[PDB]
Amino acid sequence: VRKQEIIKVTEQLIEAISNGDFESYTKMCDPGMTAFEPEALGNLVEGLDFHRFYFENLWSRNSKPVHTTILNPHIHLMGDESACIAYIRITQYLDAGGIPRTAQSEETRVWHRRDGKWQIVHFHRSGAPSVLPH
Amino acid sequence: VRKQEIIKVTEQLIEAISNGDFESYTKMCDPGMTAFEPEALGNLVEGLDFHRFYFENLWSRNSKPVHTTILNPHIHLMGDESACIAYIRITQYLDAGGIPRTAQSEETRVWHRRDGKWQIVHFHRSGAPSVLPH
Amino acid sequence: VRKQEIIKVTEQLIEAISNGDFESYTKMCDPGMTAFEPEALGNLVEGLDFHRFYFENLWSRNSKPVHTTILNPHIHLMGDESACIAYIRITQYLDAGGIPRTAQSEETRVWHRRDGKWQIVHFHRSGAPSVLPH
Amino acid sequence: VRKQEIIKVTEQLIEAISNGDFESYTKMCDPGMTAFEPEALGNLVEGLDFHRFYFENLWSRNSKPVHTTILNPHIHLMGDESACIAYIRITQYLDAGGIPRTAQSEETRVWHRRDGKWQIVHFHRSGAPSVLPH
Amino acid sequence: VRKQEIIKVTEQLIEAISNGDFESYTKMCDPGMTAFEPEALGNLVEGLDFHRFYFENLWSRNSKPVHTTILNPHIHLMGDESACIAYIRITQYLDAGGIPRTAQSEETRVWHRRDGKWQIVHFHRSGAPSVLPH
Amino acid sequence: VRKQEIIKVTEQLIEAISNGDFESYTKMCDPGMTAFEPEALGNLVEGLDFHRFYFENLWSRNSKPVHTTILNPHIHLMGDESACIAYIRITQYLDAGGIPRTAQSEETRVWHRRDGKWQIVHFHRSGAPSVLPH
Amino acid sequence: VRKQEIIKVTEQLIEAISNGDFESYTKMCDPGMTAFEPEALGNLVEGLDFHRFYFENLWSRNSKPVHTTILNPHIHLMGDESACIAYIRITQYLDAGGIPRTAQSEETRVWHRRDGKWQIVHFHRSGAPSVLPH
Amino acid sequence: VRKQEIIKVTEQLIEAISNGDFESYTKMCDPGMTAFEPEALGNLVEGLDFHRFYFENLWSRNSKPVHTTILNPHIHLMGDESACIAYIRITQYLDAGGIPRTAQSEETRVWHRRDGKWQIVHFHRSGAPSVLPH
Amino acid sequence: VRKQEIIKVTEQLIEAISNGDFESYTKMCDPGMTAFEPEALGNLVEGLDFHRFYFENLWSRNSKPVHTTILNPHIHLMGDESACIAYIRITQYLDAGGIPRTAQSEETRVWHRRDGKWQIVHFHRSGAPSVLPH
Amino acid sequence: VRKQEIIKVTEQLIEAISNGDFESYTKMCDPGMTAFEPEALGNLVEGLDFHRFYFENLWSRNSKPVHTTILNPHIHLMGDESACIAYIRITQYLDAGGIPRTAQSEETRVWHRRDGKWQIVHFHRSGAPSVLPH
Amino acid sequence: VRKQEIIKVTEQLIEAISNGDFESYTKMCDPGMTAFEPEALGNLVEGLDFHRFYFENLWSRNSKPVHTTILNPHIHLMGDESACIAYIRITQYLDAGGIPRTAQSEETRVWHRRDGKWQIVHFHRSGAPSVLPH
Amino acid sequence: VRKQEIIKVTEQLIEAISNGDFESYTKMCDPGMTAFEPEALGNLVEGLDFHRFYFENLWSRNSKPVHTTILNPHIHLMGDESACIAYIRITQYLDAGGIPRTAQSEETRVWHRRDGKWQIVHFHRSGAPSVLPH
Amino acid sequence: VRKQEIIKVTEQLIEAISNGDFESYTKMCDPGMTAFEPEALGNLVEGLDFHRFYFENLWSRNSKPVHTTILNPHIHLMGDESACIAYIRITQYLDAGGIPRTAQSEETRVWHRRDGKWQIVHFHRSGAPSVLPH
Amino acid sequence: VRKQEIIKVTEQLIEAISNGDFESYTKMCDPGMTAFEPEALGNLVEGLDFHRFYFENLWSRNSKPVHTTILNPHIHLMGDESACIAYIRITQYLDAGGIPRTAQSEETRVWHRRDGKWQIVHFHRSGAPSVLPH
Repeated sequence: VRKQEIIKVTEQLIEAISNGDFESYTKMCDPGMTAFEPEALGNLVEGLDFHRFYFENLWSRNSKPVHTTILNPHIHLMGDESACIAYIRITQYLDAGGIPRTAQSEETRVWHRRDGKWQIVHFHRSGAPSVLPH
Repeated sequence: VRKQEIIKVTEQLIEAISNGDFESYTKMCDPGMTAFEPEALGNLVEGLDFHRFYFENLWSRNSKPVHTTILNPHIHLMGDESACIAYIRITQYLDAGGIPRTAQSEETRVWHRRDGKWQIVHFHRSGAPSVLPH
Repeated sequence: VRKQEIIKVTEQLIEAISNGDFESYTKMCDPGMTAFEPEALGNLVEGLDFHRFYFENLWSRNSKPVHTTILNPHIHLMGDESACIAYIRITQYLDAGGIPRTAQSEETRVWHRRDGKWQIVHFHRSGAPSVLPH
Repeated sequence: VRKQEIIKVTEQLIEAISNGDFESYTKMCDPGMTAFEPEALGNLVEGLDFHRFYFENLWSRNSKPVHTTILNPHIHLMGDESACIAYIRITQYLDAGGIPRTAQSEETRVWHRRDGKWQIVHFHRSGAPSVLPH
Repeated sequence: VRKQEIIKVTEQLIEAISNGDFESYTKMCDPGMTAFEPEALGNLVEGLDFHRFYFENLWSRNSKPVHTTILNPHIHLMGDESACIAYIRITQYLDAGGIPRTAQSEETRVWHRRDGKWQIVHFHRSGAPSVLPH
Repeated sequence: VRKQEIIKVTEQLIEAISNGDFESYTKMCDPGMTAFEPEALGNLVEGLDFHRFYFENLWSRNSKPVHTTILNPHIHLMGDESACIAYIRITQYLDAGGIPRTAQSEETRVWHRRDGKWQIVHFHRSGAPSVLPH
Repeated sequence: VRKQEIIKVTEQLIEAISNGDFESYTKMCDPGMTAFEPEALGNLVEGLDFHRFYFENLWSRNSKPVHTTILNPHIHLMGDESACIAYIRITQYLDAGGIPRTAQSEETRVWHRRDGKWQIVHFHRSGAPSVLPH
Repeated sequence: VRKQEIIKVTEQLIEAISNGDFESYTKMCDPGMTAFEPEALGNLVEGLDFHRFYFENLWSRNSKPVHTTILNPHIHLMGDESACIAYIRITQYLDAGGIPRTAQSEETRVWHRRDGKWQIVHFHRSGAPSVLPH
Repeated sequence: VRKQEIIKVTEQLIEAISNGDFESYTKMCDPGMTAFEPEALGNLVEGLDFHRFYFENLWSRNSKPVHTTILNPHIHLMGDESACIAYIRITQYLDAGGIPRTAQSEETRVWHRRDGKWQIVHFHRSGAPSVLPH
Repeated sequence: VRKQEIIKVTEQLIEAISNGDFESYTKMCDPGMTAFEPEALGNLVEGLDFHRFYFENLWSRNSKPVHTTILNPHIHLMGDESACIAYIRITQYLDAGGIPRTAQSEETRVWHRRDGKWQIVHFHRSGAPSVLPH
Repeated sequence: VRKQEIIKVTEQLIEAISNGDFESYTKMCDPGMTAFEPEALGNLVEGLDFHRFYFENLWSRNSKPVHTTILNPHIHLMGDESACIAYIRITQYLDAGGIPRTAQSEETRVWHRRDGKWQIVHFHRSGAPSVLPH
Repeated sequence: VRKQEIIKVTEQLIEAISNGDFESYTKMCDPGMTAFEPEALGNLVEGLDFHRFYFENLWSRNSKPVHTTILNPHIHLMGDESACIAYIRITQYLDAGGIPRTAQSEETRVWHRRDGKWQIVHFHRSGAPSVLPH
Repeated sequence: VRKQEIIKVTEQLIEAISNGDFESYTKMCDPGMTAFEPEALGNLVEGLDFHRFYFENLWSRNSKPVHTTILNPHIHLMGDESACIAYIRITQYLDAGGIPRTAQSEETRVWHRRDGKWQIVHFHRSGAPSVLPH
Repeated sequence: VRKQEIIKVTEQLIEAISNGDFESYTKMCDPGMTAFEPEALGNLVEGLDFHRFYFENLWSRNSKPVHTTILNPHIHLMGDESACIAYIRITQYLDAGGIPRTAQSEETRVWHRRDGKWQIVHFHRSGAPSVLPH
């Protein structure tokens, strides 16, 4: 039972990023959230304003065909408040010539249930950048 | 107070890996532990036998000078059972010519307190491989 | 006799992919079907939605001249329910300049007769990508 | 229950190849077995004499440290006689300088139970060659 | 005397290919004819449908200036039914800029007299592709 | 029946070349035999003295492990006197470091039965040189 | 308390440069200010006229989207008159194709409180040039 | 007068580093000292243990000929407690072949007079690494 | 005296080729004439139809400025019927941009006086192709 | 009949060069003989002293295995005194590692019968240098 | 006092070159003036006509934004008639895309006071050419 | 005195070439004049028709700005009839983009006074081609 | 007369550097002497201690054959106290293999007669480094 | 008659250089002789001391096999005192591996008969350096 709720909230977050829905994304993140990812050049960023730039300059503007597969999700439940999920992410997208391409990333998300709502406190991404290559 | 215990157990684990102490490392890991790192080629590994190969073929054999700095540790406490730590790791080492070199990695470790003992349930590494370049 | 039916259903499937007929392709695949191929970046995919992207963005749209040769089909029959076919596939196609090109792949398909109908349960491709190079 | 027997016989075969035990390997293969793999240059080979060359010139001679991980095995059972297994294979080995390296392959094996004994009738490999790179 | 008839029928076939006359080419080939050539990627093709693609997409459409020289034809007569011819082929053609170019191939053709008519049963080409380079 | 004799005499010839047995090779060739192959630089050679150089400087001297596979032999019988065989040839050999390698060639041989004995009148090779690469 | 005023005046200066406000920048700099940065080719520049060129030819003209993050500011207070700040600077900007990019620099600023107003007496920059790459 | 004391203590520190005198270097640094330099990979380091590695593995061991020139020192005095110095540094050294080479760096040092003794609170280096290139 | 007639007829032939006068060129060549030159790819051509292609596709069409110098002609007279001439040829021409270029070739021509008229029986060219480079 | 004498004297000359027999070579050349070949850098040489250097520094010293094939000799007879021969030359030789190699050249020789003896008055070579590549 | 007059006349000359004022430049140069600079290809030029070409083809025509900094001028006074000045020159300019660039040169000027007027008798430039790179 | 006349006639000749005045150039050259220069590909040319091509296709057509400097002329007088001059030549010219460029050549001219008029009998050029590079 | 004394003292200085005679070099330099040269990386050095390193590590140790030519010395005399000399310098030397090499530099030296003795106050070098290349 | 004496004295000089006979070379040169050649880097040298370095470090020491051909000497006689010779020079030599090589240069020599003896007043060389390449 309880592992399916961590998959559900993770798929909802990946959908909100894909739509460019920064309002829904802001409800799902902790305000003190930290991140490691390729765009931050090896630094640990904190809060949502680093991410807001990609929403305002890509995700809110973009309307191209994109598809995401979550492969082999492994979930750790750590009492009733706390969870971790690790998965491989495959992205299919059309390039600047309109040709299909595939990208892979490795992703970790750490979730805490605050006031009865699940929120991300940390995430780590490796492999392909979130800004897709052309 | 409680954030210092997560720093302590993380430094003890980094020391056990550096010494090649697979017995102490086995006490600090959960048997169901998962990992993402450069040596696994983008796959999620599970359990300790993938790591045992680097202990038996490098860390247990090695006696060269190496130094580690943990930069900017950020810690999330998620109730009394559960914690996450994220940091930048700098490694100083001598190359095959005896010349000093520096490497950087980005690291996340997820800790759960099981039967009163802290253990790693998941980790994620990016940047430099653990097998240092020459 | 029975080896010719495995050749027949394999040629019908290659024709449905070539036409972009995702409805006919969906009748010939098991819903739990797995695949290895160049577009999946070394991962094992499951179900039909990874493939649906190439139907919707290429095969359903495409009208260029293409020809396929099946070379040296070897067939194993494993009782009355189960079969395997292995072959070399040659594809002739026109490039973006309108010049003829040739590509080669190596293909395995595993068939099970469910409710009296043959369906693919697994496939593996090597060599040329299915998205043809220009 | 029955999926564990396909994992067992697959691990026993990978062990016999790793030991250079061509006698045990010959008991586990069908005499009419076919294969696709990187060493055959894109051709379909048949019978055991192509493989005998790597046993006699490497596997029977070799004594270096090597470790294998089978990741995410997916199994199809197709009546009581017939089975297919698909997995990712990770190999850890020491290079010519004595440094640890990792390789990945994608593997399919098709099994038939003949006279009460499981035997391979076909296999397909992609990614890293079986002769490990240095 | 009899060697001149093998030269005659060989020059008539090279003319029919050059004109894009697939009807005349089909009269001169055996329906079971095999071939080795650069376009088949190192495979042995059988029958006429692999060749039909180059007639329909180039030879039937093309009207550029092209000239062919047969150099040093050597002929073996093997009773009254059977003959082999081996020669060097030089092709002069205009490139995409309208500049003259030269290409060389090495060619073997095996002829059998069936029902009083000479037909090709096998051919082998090396050197320049039949689709001329630009 | 009669196709097996063309396979037999072809395997005996490949064995005589592999042993460096120029006496047995001279019995199997016509004295007027012609050839196309990579070592002749695109020229048609005639008689046995071009080949004698590789017997005297390699095949008669060599004792390294080598294995040959004949893949997919296609045979044309052209009355009772005359035959043609076409096949793919795979060669496994050890390099100068003692590492296994694989090479591929495409081969045609034309046979005539003179005084009741089969002899080669022409041959054509493509792909890998007969002098194996290191 | 007092470290927050050094962060405030540093963020105000970074804002004035980003706006192209050379009048506000001139109020915040000492007239005898020195600098090390990538644009000065390894030389120590003095006064404001070297910087005036980038205001007049870029910052006063530019209206593209740009965002700045100050990471890990460390501050030394050296009596009541004098302060030093060191930080990592991340810049997000759109390239000439309109694609998001990230740059990193390392920055030191030395502040003196003259007539009750904080002013920069020296600065040093490393990493990315201030003129952003495209 | 007072600018000459900042030159004096800066030359004494450069001499202590050149000798490998970590005891004298430890007297001249603040225990909370921060640094930016090429060996730290773009990170801000704090305290003396990162630097101790180059003393123990190079400067304490080294006895080769080296010469240093300080070019164009500019000094800011900021009350009686606090000073900043900026200069270009030229290093002459013999390479691994015994040939003279030259390197350049740009350096800033921030000094505070604590308990009547001048100590470094921050430093920033650019250009050549401190570990000299060969 | 007699050496000047071999120079005369050689200059007349070079003029006829330069004009694209295939009728005059056909009067000066023997019908059985052989040639070695760069366009024939290392083969010996015979008769005039290989050369006719360059007359019909370049020399008859071309009207650009071209100049030829014959340097150091050496002549052998071999009785009253037979002569050989060897010379260096310099060609000045305008490229596709209208810029002057120079090319060099080495040329041999063998002349026989048949029915009182001098005709070329063989020629050999080296260096620059006759189709000038751009 | 008479064409066989031009082949004979040409094979005798190629043998004398291969042996390093400069005395026999001097009997077969005219003292006024001219040559074009790769070693003369595009110049026309005259007399025997340019060639004497390769006899004295290679051909007289050399004892390695070498074999020569004359392919497709074409001969022009020009009265009773004068002849020309043109052929392709294939050379088989062992390299510095002892591995067989092949080279090709194109050759013309002009012969005059002086005092009843055939002598070379001119020669022209193209393709491979006479000093064989390693 | 007297060093400021050498700075003044040097800045006036750099201004006259920047304006393309060849009349003012001619008043400031000796008619026998010599120069070393990158445009003269390592030669010593004499008089003003080599320089006149850059005035007439660039400096008199140019109207782009350019800025010059003189860094660290060192002056030698050698009696009342004679002076030398040495400095580093930084040039800021816009490229062909309108992007700011920086160049560095090293400059020496030798001045003599003739009839009460300072004039250049020699100059030497190194580093960046005077014709700025794009 | 007499050395100035050799400079005068040399400058007049360089002017006539620069103007494209082939009539004046023809008065200043001996009809038997020889030359070495980069355009002749290492050959010695004789007479004026090789040079006429550059007059007719460049110098007579050209109107771009060009300037020539003669550096360090050394003159040998060899009785009253004969002189030699050697100098370095610098050419300033505008490229195809309108940017100033510089070229260098080394030049020798040999003069003979025939019927009271100085004429060139030989010249030699090295370095830059006379056809200026773009 | 007076120009020969500037040549004399310049040749004596070049000799003292070539011998490694730092005592004689110190007598000929002003203690406040400045320099521009390739070894100083584009900086202006002052005094003799930068140069002392090349005396102590090369010139005092070296005994290889070296020869220097001064080409085209131009001298300006600026009253009775002051002189400037400009020349091209050619250096011939043996490389690490013992092969002759040539290098070129452009040099300026400024001389002042202090207390009746000529001394260098400034020098500038371009082209080849003083540390000769191998 | 008189042209043969210029060939004689030119061959004697080439022999004296080849022997390393600097005494004989000094008798044949004018003391004021000038030269252009590849070793002088595009400068005009004067007198014999530049050349003395190659005699003392190569020609006097060397004993390897070398051969020289003078091709196509053209001679101008300019009264009874003065002559010019121009020729192509071919050099055959053994490389560092003992393999024959060929080099080409273009050479001009200007001769004056002083006190009844011919002496070189100027020479110019192009193409291959005199120090032969390996």
